[PDB]
Amino acid sequence: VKKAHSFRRKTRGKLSKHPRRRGLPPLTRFLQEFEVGQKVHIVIEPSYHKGMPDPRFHGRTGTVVGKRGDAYIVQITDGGKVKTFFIHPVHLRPQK
Amino acid sequence: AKLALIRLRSGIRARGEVRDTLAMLRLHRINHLVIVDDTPSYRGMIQKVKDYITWGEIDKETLAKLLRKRGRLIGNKPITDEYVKEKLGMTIEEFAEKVVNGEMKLRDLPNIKPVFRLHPPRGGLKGSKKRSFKEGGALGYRGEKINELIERML
RNA sequence: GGUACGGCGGCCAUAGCGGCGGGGCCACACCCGGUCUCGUUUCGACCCCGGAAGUUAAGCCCGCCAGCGUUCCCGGGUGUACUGCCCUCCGAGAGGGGGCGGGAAACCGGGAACGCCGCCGGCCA
RNA sequence: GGUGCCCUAAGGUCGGCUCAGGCGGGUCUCCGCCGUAGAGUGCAAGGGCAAAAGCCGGCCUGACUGGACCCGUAACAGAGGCGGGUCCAGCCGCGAAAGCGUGGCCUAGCGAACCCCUGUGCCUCCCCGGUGGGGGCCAGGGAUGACAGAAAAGCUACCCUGGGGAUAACAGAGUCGUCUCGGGCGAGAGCCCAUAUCGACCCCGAGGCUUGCUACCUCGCUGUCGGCUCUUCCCAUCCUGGCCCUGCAGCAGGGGCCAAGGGUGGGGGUGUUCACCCAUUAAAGGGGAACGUGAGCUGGGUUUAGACCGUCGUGAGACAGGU
RNA sequence: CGGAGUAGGGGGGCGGUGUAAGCCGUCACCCGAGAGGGGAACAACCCAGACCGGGGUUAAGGCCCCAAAGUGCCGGCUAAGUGUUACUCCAAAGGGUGUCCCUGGCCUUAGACAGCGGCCCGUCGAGGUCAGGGGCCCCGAAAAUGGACGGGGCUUAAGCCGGCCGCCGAGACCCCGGCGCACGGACCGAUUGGUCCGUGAUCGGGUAGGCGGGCGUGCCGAUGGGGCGGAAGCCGGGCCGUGAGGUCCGGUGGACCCGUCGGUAUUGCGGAUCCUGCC
RNA sequence: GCCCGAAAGGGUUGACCCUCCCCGAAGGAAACACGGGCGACCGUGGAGUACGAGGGGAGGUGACCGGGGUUGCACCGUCCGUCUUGGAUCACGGGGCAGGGAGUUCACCCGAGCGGCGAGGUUAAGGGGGUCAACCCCGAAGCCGCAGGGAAACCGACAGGUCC
Repeated sequence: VKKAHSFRRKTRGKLSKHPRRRGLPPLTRFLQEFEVGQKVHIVIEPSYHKGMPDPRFHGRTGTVVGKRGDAYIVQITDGGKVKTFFIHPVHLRPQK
Repeated sequence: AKLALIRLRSGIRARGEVRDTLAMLRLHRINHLVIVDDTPSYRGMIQKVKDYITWGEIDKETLAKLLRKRGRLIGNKPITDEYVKEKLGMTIEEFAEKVVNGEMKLRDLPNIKPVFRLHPPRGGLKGSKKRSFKEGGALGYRGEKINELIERML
């Protein structure tokens, strides 16, 4: 029996949280700042359901290209296609 | 230190990444030899193709004989004492003494080819193409004992 | 310069639970009362309002402790289990072995560990 | 394992407060305490959540309008319809403020073209201008569950065509659960005595003579069962030759070893193979050969076309049911 | 921007299901679409990727005869023709004073059997006895036409274990010559180009399919030629050409034919249970 | 090995064969002399010698050579077309020869290899002339293009401002 893809499919470990985080993250993440050309990691915080992209791209690295609202625009490479996301900065993490 | 690498086995029945690594290392055919610098980046590639080559450390004398006999230029023209004494202010033994220790690279001689194409070995490979050289075959790391093999293939 | 004071914070258990000894001009508390600002499906017990008669007993502050929990290091367990590539290696077969590379978890013994770092004050001189 | 729904609150915000379970009191909802959530969340599973995303309340209706861009279904790598997300502007709610609010904490609860209905305010109907009525743009709705969407019941044994070993019945190959023939161990039974004989429960196998499973060869090669005729082979031996143990006195029986030279027949009902029965006999063994053998016979059975009965069916008709 | 083909896949390794055979997927190494050398023969197991003529050294593996090269060397085991099987194609649980070895206890100048008599002396006086672990072989072990280590045959092997030394053996690798291709350059052209030079360890297998250049057949417009001193056609032969094919010699025959340039087409056959005619 | 062999192929300006020398790629011995190993054998010297594909030259002998027909020996080799994962197949087509025998034509659309004119390009039906189905001149009706947006009413743009 086949099964389409959907947001929360096979997310039992990827979107599970360690039993010792369990609540809000520290507030040094909602207020992260980023510049253009800055490379970022896509790492999802399961407690915040706003600005969360498809978990398909959990663990990938992209580049910032702009800003819309309180969200940042991110480009990733998927094979040879470019894909653009609007992500809240609690789901992101700077390189180095 | 400088490393010598000889290819022994074919790529039919081999994975697709080993063939590409070998192409990068310029080992396209069998009984073909390449000299290389000892570095982690090169050790990684040798580790990947450990099962189709032999390798070791080369010596001044053996590289001199190699250059004289099996060294070629562009056009498959041989290498000569006059050519070297002209393009560089030394002869072939000195050239090799340098290469194997630093102070110079092979490509410092113009129109030199980075591939030495050898003759099959006299008395043959005295072991199995299927085992390593430490357990009784032909492949893998052999140290100062790659020079005997080069001289047999020369 | 001094403080057995304080407010806002960062890392978020090496900070936690439990246990003990000591301290109180200035400051935080516990306290007396509440008509009014406020309200308790019923009580100034909770919260809000004005003072201090009293004391440090509690919270706060200084110091320590390895009983439980967490984290890091040293030796063992052990180069054990599992594993990537190659093999005209073993074996009736199931499954195992060799070479080149990576490499645990439990458990045992021994250490450290009962929080670290910022900005601003207030008062004594 | 679940959805083809429910909700004016179970939807938005503001404030206050903490759960299940147990211990200790009081009798058959009351006070205190321990309690990382072991409860609850509108509905499955998973995930998330404690000064809360749970419970108690107060005020509201962002379950709105006009429009952009991007992710998924559908990775890499094409898309109609649907779904989600980040925003600009407008009008508003809650709140002291910051801030939040484009339905339900996240992931299910649904649907093209054409046609019709409703809403809104504008464009148009053959020389011109009016009235009635028609056509168009925009938005919402009525359905296709075979859910990227035909308006729709059956017999063929009188059957036809085009094709298929891409696909069965039949023999072959493969395999061996089943099948036939065996073994290890020693519980226990045998007056007592584990092995004369029997050998449980459990464990290990051979063969390819039953039956199944699969679908590798063959869809016009031949499609078949039994019988008669004729030749040959295996041994896991029924008699005939030779031996060993016995719970072998003799006559016999039981169990085992070698041995495949010869033999293994006649009849009754049934299409039968096998099975059953009679009278004899030294004994009246079991299997293979394309289930040996239709360019060797026969033709009883089985699978055409005719007809009868019983059941089933409105009927045409069917029956691996009989004649 | 244009032209396709492909919508039955299979060996081998990994996973789910299944008594298993098989079924469903995944990986991208091979067959399909891949010659040659070996496995007795084998689609996919080993070596190895192929223009043409020649020379030499190796790989896989092999060296008693078949059959090219060892009746090879050292040490040890097997007596069962076991075996002589990398994989394709090959039997167990349970057992064995069969033999060769490791280990650890107890005994010993009188031990472990015997014999002479009542635990014992002497007696023949030197190695015994108990357990556990391994290697090879044996029992367990029965089929149908007449037989299969590939066969003959092999027993201090021509078998197995552990090691060693020399030879044979591909189209692989080295060398010599020749052809073509791709890239670049020069010169040269009445038109898609031609002659030469350099480079190629990193060019030289091919089904479906796509692209480039050439051979051949009939008619037209032009140009240049041949023929009764023998055209076309037919037979047998020589030379050139990778080749499609061209041209000459001899014979037969008795009137028409070819070349170059450009155009045109009922333009090339081994097959259709093809059609006609003949045998 | 036997047989044909005139010409068109070579050859008496000398065929086949014979011997002699020089150069010589990759490669490459042996006898023999000394020593190492229980031994099969190896090391040093002999020796990069003798030889070696081919490239040149100097001579003797004096008529075949290449080619063709058939056949002996040794090695190698399971036909052809076809679908199929898979063909020597116990899968289909296949007695022999000769002649015939299968991507054509129109109309629209998308593209290219060349050629003409060029903000314009192009003629159709037809008409006139001629040496009369070839040739020459006229004929722009219409179609495409130069301005697009919008269902419609209707409205109506940069012959160059900056950068890489």
